Amino acid sequence: LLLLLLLLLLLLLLLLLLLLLLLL
Amino acid sequence: MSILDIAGVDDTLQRLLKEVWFPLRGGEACEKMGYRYDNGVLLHGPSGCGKTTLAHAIAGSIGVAFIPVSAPSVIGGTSGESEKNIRDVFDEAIRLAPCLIFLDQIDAIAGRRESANKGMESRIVAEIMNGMDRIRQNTPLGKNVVVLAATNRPEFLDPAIRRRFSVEIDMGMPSERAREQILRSLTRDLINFKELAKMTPGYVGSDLQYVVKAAVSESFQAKITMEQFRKAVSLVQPASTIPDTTWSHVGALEDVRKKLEMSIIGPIKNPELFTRVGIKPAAGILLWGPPGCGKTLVAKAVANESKANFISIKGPELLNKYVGESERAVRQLFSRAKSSAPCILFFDQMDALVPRRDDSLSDASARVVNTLLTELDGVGDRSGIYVIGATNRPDMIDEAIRRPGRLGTSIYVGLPSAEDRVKILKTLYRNTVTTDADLEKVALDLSGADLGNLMQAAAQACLERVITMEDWEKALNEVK
Amino acid sequence: MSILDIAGVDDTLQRLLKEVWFPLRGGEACEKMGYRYDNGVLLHGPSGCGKTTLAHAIAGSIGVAFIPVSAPSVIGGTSGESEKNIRDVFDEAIRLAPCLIFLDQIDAIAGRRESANKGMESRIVAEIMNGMDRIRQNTPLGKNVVVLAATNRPEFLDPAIRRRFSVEIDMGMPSERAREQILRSLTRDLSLADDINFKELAKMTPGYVGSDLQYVVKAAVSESFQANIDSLLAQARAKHPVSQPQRDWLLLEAHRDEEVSWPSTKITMEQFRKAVSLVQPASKREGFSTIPDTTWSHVGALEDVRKKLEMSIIGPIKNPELFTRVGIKPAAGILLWGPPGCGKTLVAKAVANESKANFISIKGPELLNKYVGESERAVRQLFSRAKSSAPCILFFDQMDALVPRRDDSLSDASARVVNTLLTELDGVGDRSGIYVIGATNRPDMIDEAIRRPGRLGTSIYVGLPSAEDRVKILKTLYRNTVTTDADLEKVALDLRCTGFSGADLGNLMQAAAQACLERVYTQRQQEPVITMEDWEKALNEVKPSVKDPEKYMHS
Amino acid sequence: WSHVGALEDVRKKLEMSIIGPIKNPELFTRVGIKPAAGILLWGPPGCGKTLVAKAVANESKANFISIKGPELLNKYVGESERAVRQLFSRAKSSAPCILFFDQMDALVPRRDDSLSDASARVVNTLLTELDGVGDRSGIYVIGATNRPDMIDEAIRRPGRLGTSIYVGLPSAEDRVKILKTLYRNTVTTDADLEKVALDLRCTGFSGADLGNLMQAAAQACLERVYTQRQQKRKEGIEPVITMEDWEKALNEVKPSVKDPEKYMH
Ligand SMILES: Nc1ncnc2c1ncn2[C@@H]1O[C@H](COP(=O)(O)OP(=O)(O)OP(=O)(O)O)[C@@H](O)[C@H]1O
Ligand SMILES: Nc1ncnc2c1ncn2[C@@H]1O[C@H](COP(=O)(O)OP(=O)(O)OP(=O)(O)O)[C@@H](O)[C@H]1O
Ligand SMILES: Nc1ncnc2c1ncn2[C@@H]1O[C@H](COP(=O)(O)OP(=O)(O)OP(=O)(O)O)[C@@H](O)[C@H]1O
Ligand SMILES: Nc1ncnc2c1ncn2[C@@H]1O[C@H](COP(=O)(O)OP(=O)(O)OP(=O)(O)O)[C@@H](O)[C@H]1O
Ligand SMILES: Nc1ncnc2c1ncn2[C@@H]1O[C@H](COP(=O)(O)OP(=O)(O)O)[C@@H](O)[C@H]1O
Ligand SMILES: [Mg+2]
Ligand SMILES: [Mg+2]
Ligand SMILES: [Mg+2]
Ligand SMILES: [Mg+2]
Repeated sequence: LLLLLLLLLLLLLLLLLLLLLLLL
Repeated sequence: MSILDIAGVDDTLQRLLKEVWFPLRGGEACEKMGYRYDNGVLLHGPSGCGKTTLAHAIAGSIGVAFIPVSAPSVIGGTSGESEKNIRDVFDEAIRLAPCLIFLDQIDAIAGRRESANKGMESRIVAEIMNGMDRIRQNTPLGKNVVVLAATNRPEFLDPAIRRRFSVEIDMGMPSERAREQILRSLTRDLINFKELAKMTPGYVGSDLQYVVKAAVSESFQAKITMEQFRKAVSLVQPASTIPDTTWSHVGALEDVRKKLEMSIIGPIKNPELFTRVGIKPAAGILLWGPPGCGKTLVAKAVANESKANFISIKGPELLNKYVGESERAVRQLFSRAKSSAPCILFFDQMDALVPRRDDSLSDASARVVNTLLTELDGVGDRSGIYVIGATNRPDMIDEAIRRPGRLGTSIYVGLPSAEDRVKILKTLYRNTVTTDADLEKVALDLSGADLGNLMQAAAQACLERVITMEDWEKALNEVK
Repeated sequence: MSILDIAGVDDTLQRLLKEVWFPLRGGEACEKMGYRYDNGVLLHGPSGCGKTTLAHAIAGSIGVAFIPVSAPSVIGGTSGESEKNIRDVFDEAIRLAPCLIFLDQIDAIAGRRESANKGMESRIVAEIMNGMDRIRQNTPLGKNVVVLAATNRPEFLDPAIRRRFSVEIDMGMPSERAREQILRSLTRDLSLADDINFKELAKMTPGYVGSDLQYVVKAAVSESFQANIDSLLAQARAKHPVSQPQRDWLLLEAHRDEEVSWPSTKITMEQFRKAVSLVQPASKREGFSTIPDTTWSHVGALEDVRKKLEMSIIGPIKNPELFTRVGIKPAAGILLWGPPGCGKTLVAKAVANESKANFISIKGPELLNKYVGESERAVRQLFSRAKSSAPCILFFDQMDALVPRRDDSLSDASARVVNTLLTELDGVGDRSGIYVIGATNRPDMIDEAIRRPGRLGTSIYVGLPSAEDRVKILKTLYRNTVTTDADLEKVALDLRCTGFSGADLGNLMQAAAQACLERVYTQRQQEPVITMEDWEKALNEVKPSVKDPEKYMHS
Repeated sequence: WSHVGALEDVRKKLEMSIIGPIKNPELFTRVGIKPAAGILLWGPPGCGKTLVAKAVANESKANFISIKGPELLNKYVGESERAVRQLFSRAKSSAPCILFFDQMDALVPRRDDSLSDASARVVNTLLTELDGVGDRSGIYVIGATNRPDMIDEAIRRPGRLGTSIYVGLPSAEDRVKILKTLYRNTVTTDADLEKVALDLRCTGFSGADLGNLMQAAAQACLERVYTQRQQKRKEGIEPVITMEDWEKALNEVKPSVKDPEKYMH
């Protein structure tokens, strides 16, 4: 049998930083 | 499955007659005029509202090739697998025209490609767009293909995908008539359903199915009797709560009760009687009185008699420190009350929530007031939402809050002076089973919530030492 | 599909005659001058604007070899399979020159290889770049290859691929003249009644795209076939002596296999107007409010306010040409202010209903968000929806909480929201067709830059009704829920109603109706209609709600 | 410039600072003028700051990027400063380019302790882009604001925004030029326009008030047409703004800049 190179997916799921706002 | 298995959607069942039945079954007329009637229908609403069952019931009532597809069933592991699964679904329908494609949970695969940066997910959306265009272009005149889809959050769909559905149907929360029809549709093959319908506000079609199963299950522990449903209703909760506090739980407060029997309780039990005389209910009632007089208890009694849900807010609990979060919490209370109609919104300590918009009130304290002003405009009238204020400082609230059509009418909850104390204590003791003369001198000793705490605190001394009159004098020197 | 199947785009068909037709059907001219006229055209615009139908209409019109390619169809499983499918497309076009390649939804496979970081995705982009270079160098100088691509997101394309399209054609939302042409092409093989006026249909579909107008024709066709369905249900009911809709499904199910013929009908102009209301355009699926049921019959008096709103908003919306001749911009900004309960929201929900335009209502500080730039982005997105669905009415209820005056102590989270609205109302970008209504009790708390001509230049005062004004309001309130008319004047003119707003009169009527129920119950335990004695009961237990009118009259 | 009436002083400053060096940079290079300008237009609202910055963007015939206040702000940590850096990359690559910041006080607030940390990074990003290590030659920056004192003092220095041009309320003579400009670009003669613009009822009117005055005159024309059309159609026209219509507008329109000295400082 021949072994083949296949393209697949990934999960990744990076986490991003955020900026907030405050009251007086 | 059959048509009878789905009920309370009379509007939906008649709209889909000209949109699903006609393009499929009545395809002979389209060929005469040469018009490709390839239609796309999207069903959206709260979870457990019969979206899945409606598609299957209509599938068998037409008699065409039905292709039931779920979105997770097409996602693959390799690159071209996921797109070819969707491509095969639309290619099969063209060969099987007329056909009825049903893409259940379509929001799983048809999400917005803006946020979705994944390559496969973007190509999934583009594959559905190409598929629906082939149906519109590569079918015979006499054979049309109708695409059905269901999603709990239609806004999550891509706008390019969503525009391809000409018809959107909002199968929302069932009403009292709808829930009455739903009960008659599940128990037909086995009773005053009006009482059952009105005692279950906010229930969905799936929740009413558990109640039917609970009554059937409870009928086999020993034909189903009416009293079994009442027990079964309390067993299954919807996926807020009607209070269990009756007016028997409330001592005195007759003048206060009379006003509420015409302002709130009145136009709920008999909506038509108050409709004929033109009594349009306002947003609600402002209860003002000293703390500890059972203002929260009175509101719970009103909801219990009216058989409406109860939501309570403690006041400064909503005040967030972020910009739009203090106002969003208020706007979220009225969003849940709309889905729980009829419901009663109770604002305890509302003086610190909506003060007067003076010339010096900063800005954060003024956005919350303007949030309630625009939210009380969708309260009452023909919505089922009722708002009850509660404050010991009624003159510290903004004038616009207390105008007619808003919480304008003011009701004073009186402090127990001489005989109210006696009535309250007897009511409290009736739920913890001495005579009644002994219960008088305890309450006649020289507020309203103090007596409730006094009774249970006096019960602690009984446990340390059956409740006797001689155990109350010792507790009168340590309860304030 | 054909050229007739695409309509409403005359500039696009004019450009494409020398950029797609000439390179393909003018091969001899290019060879004479020895110039390789290989072109690349990128169509883009809102979804449903006839990008795919335009490509296939041109493909069948030109009559050259056509290679329609859908972007997801290229992707394969193994490593080199995906790139070889692209390589096969461009090599086939070179072999079939002159040829026209249509890459539909190219943004699916031509995304930015910077952000879309993978191994196949980068090689797919590099293969299209290599492919689009072979066509303009391997063709034998006499036959040209034109690449057509369509995408809803031209900004998602990789700049190396976007730059290879010499022509970008933007197909925006159709205008009134274009919408009429689209309807005529859609209603071309159908049978119509001579009463149908396409000008009326075009003017009643403000924010409709070519796909939306198709649904109107689709809904109108089913409307004309309803008479052959109700008559067919009557035939089914003749054999069988559960609700009404469920009976229809079961009766048709019980027949199903029965074959009947539908007589041919003609779509009526009345049916078209019904179809337009049924069809919700894709631009109004999200962000738009429902048209209020309030009408001018619900508003008593306020003739001065009604005249200003009719001239400033209702007028130009219904007669844009009349107001354009005198030179009035199709955009108005109105600020309604006064003491609470005097009818600001009511008179603003009647303009939104009696103008037949689109309506968006903002509930105070509804657009504010805790994240940086999200509060301002909602405002910018708000005016994008209101512009694509023009004419549109933006109603800012309790607006003083959204645009406070930029003092030296207004912080910066709320000062940036004001500056966003300053540019949206009157900046560089056009906002014609957007009419803004603001209602507030504290107009002095609104920034002065907001209250200037071009943003909210017109201020209308809605104050406490006069003695003769309360007569009109009380009659209006009473007639909408059903005493006579002579007693209503007596009740309204009573001095115990001094200072009563329009909300107090509604409270007076509610209080008078409650006294009727008390009277009925007494006359029952020993047909409820409000009597004159009931009114006098409410004339003592009802006090005005605006205790200090001077607090709002001076602003 | 045909849409801009009066403002001759402002027009001359903008031609020497932006339009001049763009069209013939060879002449300005010999005297030693860098191919980059920073202009801050400020004054009371409605007096023509955005209008005059759209004529410069059009008369200079250069590339144009317009920023609508705090349009570049993003919720993520680095994405708002990255937008500013990307803004000057496109402008530099397509020089000459005109960057217009409308209502700029919301993008460069004065840096204080009470200022948000996230909004202080955007200010410092613009400080380096306008005048830092890298060169911005061929980039001309125009800022328009009502509150020049709320802009960071480092931004308002030569090399970033060197010159401040005050666009204030028109004078009595200037209101004649503005009213004629507004009228002739939207179609009474010119003798009546001088009387209307010089009327004492037009005291304190800005450019937006004169445009509002003309709109109120057109609405008075339509009311006159409406009433007369019914009378001459039931019992028994041309909509043109007459001098009697201007009288109704003068008694209806009030000035909008109620405190001119609040912005004149
Ligand atoms: N209106 C209704 N009439 C009759 N039965 C109903 C109705 N609504 C729900 N049901 C019943 O309750 C259950 C609802 O399940 P269903 O799968 O149909 O819900 P859904 O709307 O698709 O939501 P989800 O996908 O979240 O489950 C079924 O057993 C269905 O028979
Ligand atoms: N100008 C037009 N003339 C005639 N029909 C039109 C026109 N514009 C759109 N349509 C019709 O509306 C639909 C548009 O679908 P089409 O595939 O052409 O949209 P699109 O621009 O490719 O958008 P998408 O990117 O979402 O596929 C078709 O049914 C087409 O017949
Ligand atoms: N002029 C009027 N004609 C008829 N009904 C009126 C009038 N004014 C008030 N009402 C009645 O009283 C109600 C007052 O509510 P409305 O929203 O119009 O007040 P408002 O002017 O917006 O004040 P607020 O600032 O308190 O919201 C109306 O909904 C209507 O029932
Ligand atoms: N000098 C002028 N000549 C001609 N028309 C003018 C002049 N000044 C103002 N206008 C008119 O009034 C409008 C005022 O809008 P403009 O954008 O110029 O105000 P602004 O100075 O930017 O003030 P703001 O700070 O409120 O944005 C112009 O669009 C134009 O119609
Ligand atoms: N009139 C009354 N009748 C019966 N119970 C009362 C009465 N007044 C007060 N109580 C008791 O006092 C308690 C008060 O609780 P709650 O109403 O939540 O607080 P507050 O009275 O401060 O609003 C209740 O649990 C209730 O049992
Ligand atoms: Mg389901
Ligand atoms: Mg398309
Ligand atoms: Mg209002
Ligand atoms: Mg400006």
